[PDB]
Amino acid sequence: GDLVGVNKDSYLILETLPTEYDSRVKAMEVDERPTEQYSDIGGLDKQIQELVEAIVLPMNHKEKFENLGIQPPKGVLMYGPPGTGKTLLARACAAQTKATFLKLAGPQLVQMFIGDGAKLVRDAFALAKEKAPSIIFIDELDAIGTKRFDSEKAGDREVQRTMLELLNQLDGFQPNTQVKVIAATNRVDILDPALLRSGRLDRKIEFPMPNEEARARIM
Amino acid sequence: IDAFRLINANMMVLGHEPRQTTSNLGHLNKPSIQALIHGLNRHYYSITINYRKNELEQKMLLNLHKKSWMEGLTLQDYSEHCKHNESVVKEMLELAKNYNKAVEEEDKMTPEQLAIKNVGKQDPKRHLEEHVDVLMTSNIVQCLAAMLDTVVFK
Amino acid sequence: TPNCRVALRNDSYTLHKILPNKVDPLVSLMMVEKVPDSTYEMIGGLDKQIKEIKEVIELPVKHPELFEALGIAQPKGVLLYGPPGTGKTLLARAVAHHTDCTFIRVSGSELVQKFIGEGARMVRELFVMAREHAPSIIFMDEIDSIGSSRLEGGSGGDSEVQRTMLELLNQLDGFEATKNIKVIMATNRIDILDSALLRPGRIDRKIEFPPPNEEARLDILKIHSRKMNLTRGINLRKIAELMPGASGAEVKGVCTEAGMYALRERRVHVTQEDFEMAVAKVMQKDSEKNMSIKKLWK
Amino acid sequence: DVLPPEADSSIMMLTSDQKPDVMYADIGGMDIQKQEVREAVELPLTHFELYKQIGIDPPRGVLMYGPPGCGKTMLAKAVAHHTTAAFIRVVGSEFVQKYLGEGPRMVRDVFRLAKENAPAIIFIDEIDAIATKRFDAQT
Amino acid sequence: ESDTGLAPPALWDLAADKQTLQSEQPLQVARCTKIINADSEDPKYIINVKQFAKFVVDLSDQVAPTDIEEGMRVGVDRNKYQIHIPLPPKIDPTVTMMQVEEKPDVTYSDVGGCKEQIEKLREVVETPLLHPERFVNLGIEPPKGVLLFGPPGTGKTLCARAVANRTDACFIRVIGSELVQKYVGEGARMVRELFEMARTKKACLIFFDEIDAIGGARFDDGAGGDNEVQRTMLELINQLDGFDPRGNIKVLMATNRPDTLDPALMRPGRLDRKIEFSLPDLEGRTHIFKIHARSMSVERDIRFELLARLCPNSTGAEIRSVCTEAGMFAIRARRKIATEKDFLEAVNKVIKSYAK
Amino acid sequence: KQEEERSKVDDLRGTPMSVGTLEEIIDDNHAIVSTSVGSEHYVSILSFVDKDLLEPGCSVLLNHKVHAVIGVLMDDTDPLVTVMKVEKAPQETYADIGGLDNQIQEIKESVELPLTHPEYYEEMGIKPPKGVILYGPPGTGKTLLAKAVANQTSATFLRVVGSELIQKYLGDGPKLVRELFRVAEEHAPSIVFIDEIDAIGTKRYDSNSGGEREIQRTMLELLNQLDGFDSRGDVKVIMATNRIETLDPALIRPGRIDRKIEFPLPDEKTKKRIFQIHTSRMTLADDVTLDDLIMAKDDLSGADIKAICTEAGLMALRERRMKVTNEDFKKSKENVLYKKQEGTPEGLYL
Amino acid sequence: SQLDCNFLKVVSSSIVDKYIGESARLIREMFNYARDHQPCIIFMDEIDAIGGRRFSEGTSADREIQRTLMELLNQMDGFDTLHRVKMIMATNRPDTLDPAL
Ligand SMILES: Nc1ncnc2c1ncn2[C@@H]1O[C@H](COP(=O)(O)OP(=O)(O)OP(=O)(O)O)[C@@H](O)[C@H]1O
Ligand SMILES: Nc1ncnc2c1ncn2[C@@H]1O[C@H](COP(=O)(O)OP(=O)(O)OP(=O)(O)O)[C@@H](O)[C@H]1O
Ligand SMILES: Nc1ncnc2c1ncn2[C@@H]1O[C@H](COP(=O)(O)OP(=O)(O)O)[C@@H](O)[C@H]1O
Repeated sequence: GDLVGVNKDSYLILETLPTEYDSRVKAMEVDERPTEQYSDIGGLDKQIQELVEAIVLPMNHKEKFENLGIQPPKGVLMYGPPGTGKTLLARACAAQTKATFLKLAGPQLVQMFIGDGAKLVRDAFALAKEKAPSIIFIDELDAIGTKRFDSEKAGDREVQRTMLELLNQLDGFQPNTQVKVIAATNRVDILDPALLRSGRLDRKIEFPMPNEEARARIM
Repeated sequence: IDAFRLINANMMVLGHEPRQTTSNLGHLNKPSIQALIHGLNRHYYSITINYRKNELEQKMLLNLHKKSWMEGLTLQDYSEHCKHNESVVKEMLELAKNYNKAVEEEDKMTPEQLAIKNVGKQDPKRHLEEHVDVLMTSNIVQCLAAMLDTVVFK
Repeated sequence: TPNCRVALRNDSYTLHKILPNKVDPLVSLMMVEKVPDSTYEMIGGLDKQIKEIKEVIELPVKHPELFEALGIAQPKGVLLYGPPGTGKTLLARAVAHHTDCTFIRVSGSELVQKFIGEGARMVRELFVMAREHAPSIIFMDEIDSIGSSRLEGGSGGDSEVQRTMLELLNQLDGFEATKNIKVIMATNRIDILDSALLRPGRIDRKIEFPPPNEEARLDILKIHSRKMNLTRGINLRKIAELMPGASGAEVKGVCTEAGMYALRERRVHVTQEDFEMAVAKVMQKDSEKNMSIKKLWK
Repeated sequence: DVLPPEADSSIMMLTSDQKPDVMYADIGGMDIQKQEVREAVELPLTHFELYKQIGIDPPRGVLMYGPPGCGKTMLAKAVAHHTTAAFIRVVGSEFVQKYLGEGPRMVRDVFRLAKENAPAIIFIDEIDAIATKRFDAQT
Repeated sequence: ESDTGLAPPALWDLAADKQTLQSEQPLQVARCTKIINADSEDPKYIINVKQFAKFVVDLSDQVAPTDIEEGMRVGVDRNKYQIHIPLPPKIDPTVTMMQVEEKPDVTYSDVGGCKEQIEKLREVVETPLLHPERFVNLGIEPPKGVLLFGPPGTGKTLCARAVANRTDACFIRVIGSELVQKYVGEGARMVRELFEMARTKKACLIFFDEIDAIGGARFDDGAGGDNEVQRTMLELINQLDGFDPRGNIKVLMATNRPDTLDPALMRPGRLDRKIEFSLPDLEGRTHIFKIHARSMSVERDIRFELLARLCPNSTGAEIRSVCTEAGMFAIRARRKIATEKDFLEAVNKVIKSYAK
Repeated sequence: KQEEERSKVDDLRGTPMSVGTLEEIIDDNHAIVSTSVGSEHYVSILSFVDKDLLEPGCSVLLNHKVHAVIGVLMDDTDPLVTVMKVEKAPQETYADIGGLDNQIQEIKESVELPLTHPEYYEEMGIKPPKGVILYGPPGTGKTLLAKAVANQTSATFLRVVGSELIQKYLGDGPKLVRELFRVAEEHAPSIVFIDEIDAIGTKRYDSNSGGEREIQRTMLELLNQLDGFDSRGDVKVIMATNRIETLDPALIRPGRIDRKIEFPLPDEKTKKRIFQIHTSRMTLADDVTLDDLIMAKDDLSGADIKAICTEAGLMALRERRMKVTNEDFKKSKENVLYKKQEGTPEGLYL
Repeated sequence: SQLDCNFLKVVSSSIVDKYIGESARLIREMFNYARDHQPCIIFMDEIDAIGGRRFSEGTSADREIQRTLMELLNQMDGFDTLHRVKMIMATNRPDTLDPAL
């Protein structure tokens, strides 16, 4: 599967040619995350710490978690009412761990032909574990997270594979302790309990309604 | 193999290849369509090449390439030899039956035009005596080499 | 010269020689060359469909001065249709037999060719061969796939075989109204193919094929029982009376099953009862008899 | 040179590895259905004089059906064991390709193979992939 | 006979003796390709033919490795495939063809009734151009881009022209489909050319009309073999920020569909303010009737309130259509003026045929 | 013996001349061309090539050594702008059709009135309409009505079927639109009649493949040059399809087309003329009774009437006669008309 | 991990494509590697995606997956003899499949 440089006459392998791919995940690579100060967030400081306890200490103390006898998790879920910081939190924490943020929208996965999301998901998870200990964020997986065993038109065929090819990529067969997933929704019960259990996303981060004291802090 | 030689571009008013006292130039090659398209004759010209053959080279090349001493008196032992005299009889028989089929047929309405517009180049005497000649010469060479070694070896 | 192929030199690109005969690759499908396969009297019962076809094909050929004397033009377009396949090939092969005229059969599934353009170019290359022999008839077999409907292009209904249907409709009458060319199209399902070639500007004869009647079913039975071995004391009408809306081909199935029953007994004779169990084998339908499906609705 | 005719277009014969490897008497229980196919396929092949005498014209083909696991492929193997034809079998969903025209051309390649060759036997396993009733090709 | 490109000898007779021989053996033949990518400090350029293969070749010493970017038609050798002098697509004046800088024939009173958004367009356009004082003293950065959205023909083109004659300096209208080109990487060069040659002159206005075509539509979900709208869209969001350190020139977009919305555009620094247009209540309709009747021969004793009461939901293109249709009723007979009942039929003809 | 300099240049170029394709023209004695395999070359151009007719979209002559532009080539007999012009006259003027006089004043005021009497528009300053849509049930009166109005005109007329604009050379589509509208502009204010426009315009889908984009760009450039708004010179365009709901919406919206004429149903009034029109050019004997055929059958078009008269002519020639009797008409009425009679609620509604 | 020779892991969701016959080509390509190499295990996860029940007129996208499924039913157990090959299927919805599977 390698794109080696070949002589035009002898047909000799001499070059390596670093092997690019489709432009779509290239368009998904978002670098240069601006440093957002955590104090911009009001009233949600417990969830900030529980996130920093979840991800940053696995990034720093790589050998504290190995001699103790445990494994750091790799699945964190944010949920709550839409507009409470689902897109204000982890991209404020992606700004200090220098680990190459990589977004993933929900409805971009749904394409017109069949078997497009199964290519597009796997190649996105390919490129991250090709790289350094990167961070994959998925935004609105409520779109591709159906409530399965239901064969009803038209969302009965195109979603469940892309749902699965996600799921079999997360834990799957081989261990994927190279890249962390901080995927977030705004809805819980519409999900089917397939990836919804532990192993995958288990750190349930509820977002409460901002208080009077939280909103006055934010203003 | 061909060699060539460039003519100058100053002889544009005079015809190229200034031949004077020779008539061998019509020989040894004529300029083909794949040659006169690129540069002949307006850029370069062709030249004749002969082969410097002599003695002290030619007979010693033949006597070491196409020559065998021990091979000219072998016997090619008769497991496959008389076996080769059996696969050829059958196909010759079928050609003989096919030769039988045409000779008994004998179209005799406009024969000379029917014969010339309907040729096959395999029936009459093409496949009839070709293999027959080959089987005849082989056993003669084989038996004569068999008889000579019986005369020689005791 | 129109459609004149020439020999070109491959080095200087100069002319070499005017070439012989015109563009006709793959004429192995064309020019069937074998005249006897079947006679005329082995059809029976469908004589009206026979007389219409004979005097819509052989009459424009053998006496064109009659049609050139009234003032109207001669027909060239024939459509045959019958859903179970009754007289859809036999009537074709018979008229292909006693005509002394060139017969070209092309199934409507061959022109598809792998990449673009090639499947389109041989359309016109056929008709120029068809006009090359003016006494000729082209037969089309199962024009149902190529010729269905002009759908969208971005969604399904790929516009690749559509160009051939455009070419076929615009060749016979797009440029010049040709002559001595009769076409025959044979398929069922006359609700799913396209209707633009179904206007009376192109096809004049929509000859159908009804299921055979009891007199017709008797006549088909006498065809196939002619070569068998029959025992005396048998009625053939009552066999046809036990076929309520048969399909012509089912007469063969009854003849084979009655033959197969006499085979296992090692007997060259056949009874009336052999056919009675033969028809009852073939009459196996989902509209079961029950006496109550058809009597509650009287 | 001129190549011999039909040196191409598929290679789908069963001679000498691979074999079905089952005897005809292995299937216990089909006293009619084993007897029915054998009348239709093997019996025309040898005893052709019996059909011609009556004028039966032995049948061209045979549809088998029913629930799974009744003995369908197992019968076709023991047919293929005791036969002297070039047994040519094919998966149903095999000859459908990305490029148009490939499917129907492979249909022609199979039939010209078997017709030009010996009195062979063509076996298609499933056709419900490619043989339902037809409607308006919207796609 | 034929032509084969001939002429009478008076202009090419002196050309055809020795200049043809100097255009054969000295003058070479090059080809065009496309450039996929590049490398750093060393060329190692990857070039595709799209018909032959993808080649990894090097540039010649005739050009400098400065302007050779991804996606440029360059000259390719026949033997060594080396990169010769690249070729530009089109030259030169493609900016003046859309920048007429001409006084338009639009009265400021041609939009009446929805004056609230016109004052918003007064503040966003006119005040950072001529009153940049309160922006400095208080401490808010002035906005520099506003998207317009809503029902079609509501007055989008009308209000965008109302600011055009208001200052009369460098108005640039961009057709949304004009940037939809055929070549790979064609508009993104033009977007570079528009942005540089507009920043030379001050007090300039650029309008993007119908950004449903190129301004962030589906970003890349339907075009999976060409990728031109996206590359231009990625380029324009790239050249808008970064290459605008405290500019003066304003850029406005308008859309019909309120769906083609980039959150990266609503990042603060590109697009900040939401201004939509809505339907007239009563009087903004009647004003348009007063607009499209004064230019034609009508009766001076007819009213326009009653007509707008018959039209609950209507746009200015529809109101213009009624006047043309009621125009045609007066032409159907020999009437040289327009009577009220011809307007009444034209209401019933336009509305009660397909709308409701 | 006098012609020398032209003879040398007839001999200067290479002999196996190939045929090229103009793509872009740069005025520095070299440009970019295209071969037949889509391979493109940075070649040059000579001086004798008569640089006046070099248009991107024209054909040229190329070489094998350097492949430079040997000479410009003509259109090589491509009559795609001249054949569609109707030279002769169409069918009968207004007495051919019957019972469509509701729709006649619409097209007469839209076409004849802007040309013959352009004073009603100038009395009030009101512009004429540009486009007219003719839709309705298929084969109703649409082609017959367009020939009826085009017969009564005093300007040139165009007949476009719509399939003769679609080619695959990636430029030929929108070029012939510009080449026709240049012919219509330079010549008299012709009547553009592009029939079957639903094959080119519907629902505006954009795919990634290269089979559909050759339609959309030709459609888009058509709407561009229809509304070019530079100098059109009052060119009247008549567009017609059968259905209307699966069409392009921006061609429907005003500013483009403001005339959407429908062609409704029939009756037993308009039929009797078409029976008389189709039974005029034949040896109609004095023993035929068409009135019994008219009253009996109650749903048929003129294309049905034509199919009756032809089958009546065929039945008379099968029995080896010249004239036609009534019986040939009776059987033709009973034979041909039995192909579509299906679906009626009889005796339910008085 | 233990007693492994040749272990294939199929996700059974990525084996669909936009082209009509390509998924069946993948399956036979998977099984010929299984005959290339002796004893081998084919693990297909989640049969619920590509399995399911046959039914009537069914939105032509679904016709492909039934053809992909019919290819799988034939190749692993059909006319030929699958030898030294074992198959581990694993899912969560065994309720509605093909009963022929
Ligand atoms: N009148 C008849 N006499 C004898 N046999 C008949 C008759 N009608 C039908 N058959 C039998 O029916 C079978 C079908 O042939 P036919 O031409 O009628 O339809 P077909 O062409 O096979 O249908 P399709 O066009 O669907 O293939 C033939 O084997 C034929 O023997
Ligand atoms: N009568 C029988 N005698 C012996 N074995 C049988 C019998 N019937 C079924 N079997 C066993 O059951 C299996 C039946 O499967 P077979 O390969 O015949 O196709 P099927 O399962 O019947 O049809 P399909 O594969 O289409 O579902 C055989 O492998 C065979 O081992
Ligand atoms: N804790 C917070 N403090 C300040 N602003 C917040 C907070 N949570 C959300 N926001 C604001 O919400 C806006 C976007 O809401 P967001 O979380 O993106 O909604 P969603 O993620 O559901 O689309 C941001 O502009 C941000 O300023």
